[PDB]
Amino acid sequence: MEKTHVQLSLPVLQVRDVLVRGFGDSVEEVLSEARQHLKDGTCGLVEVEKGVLPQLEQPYVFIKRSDARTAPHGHVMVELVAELEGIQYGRSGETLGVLVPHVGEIPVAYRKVLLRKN
Ligand SMILES: Nc1nc2ccccc2s1
Repeated sequence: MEKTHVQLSLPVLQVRDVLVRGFGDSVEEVLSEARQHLKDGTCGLVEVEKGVLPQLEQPYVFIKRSDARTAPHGHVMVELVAELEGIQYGRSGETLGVLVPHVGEIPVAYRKVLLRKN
């Protein structure tokens, strides 16, 4: 019954503020935990720049652009892709950022996305 996509506004966090630097210890766990935190409204987004990924914990969960024409209501369509030891689980478009737990850190912006569930 889950709609295929959900409109979400994610808090954008600076990497040095992030208290919990990843979702888990395996590709399957991080994707599971990321989806659960997205559903609970406890997921943040870190924009990737030089120095960011080495300050976060692998496996990484990225949100990547899933199409070119869909940005309904200002929300870019995205899907989840995990990465561990240079191997990616999924193929998609450009990375919008890396997902991390949000535990109350103050964001610098909010990023509107239309997220593909599964
Ligand atoms: N399987 C599911 N993944 C997600 C991701 C975001 C929101 C809800 C759900 S339910």
